[PDB]
Amino acid sequence: PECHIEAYWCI
Amino acid sequence: GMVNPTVFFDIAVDGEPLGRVSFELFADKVPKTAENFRALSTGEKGFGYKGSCFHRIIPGFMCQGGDFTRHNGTGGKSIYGEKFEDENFILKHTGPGILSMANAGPNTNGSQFFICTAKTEWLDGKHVVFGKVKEGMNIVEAMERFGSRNGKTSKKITIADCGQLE
Ligand SMILES: *CC(=O)Nc1ccc(NC(=O)C*)cc1
Ligand SMILES: [N]
Repeated sequence: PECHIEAYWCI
Repeated sequence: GMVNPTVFFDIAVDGEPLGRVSFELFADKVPKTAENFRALSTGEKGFGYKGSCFHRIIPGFMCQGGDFTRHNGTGGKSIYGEKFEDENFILKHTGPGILSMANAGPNTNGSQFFICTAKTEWLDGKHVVFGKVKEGMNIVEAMERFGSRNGKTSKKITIADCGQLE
């Protein structure tokens, strides 16, 4: 996974 | 008396020169991560950032690049192998210009990186901050205008040249 994209997506 | 390295990217839009972005690298705070980016900018290990593109650009978020191996945004490798541990999380994502490492979990740092165009505090503790835009932030702002909401770029945003200034 791309953790900073997934963080952006969750936010 | 020991000075943080300064590196530059000459950005090109479909081969057209756009402008220079220079970065301070916080070797004082994260020596291993700063050295990875420094040497990938010089190519002095036989490989690095030159010619690679910014493959994901999300306005209001960041400009991502660093995959110089497959170029599709899944590749890239560090100077230590293919991945190296999270050095530390001392420095924070404080605002635009912050230079941070992309990863796929803890201790999966490669060569992919992103330049923040906003404050991203929700990335603290998961992605290692190692540098900051010194000059040319107006050039990063122009790169942002070629991005989209899923990161797809409308033109080829490439690192036409890169190296070390200090
Ligand atoms: C790789 C990784 O850490 N991904 C990830 C998934 C979900 C979230 N969720 C929120 O931030 C609410 C963050 C990171
Ligand atoms: N989000």
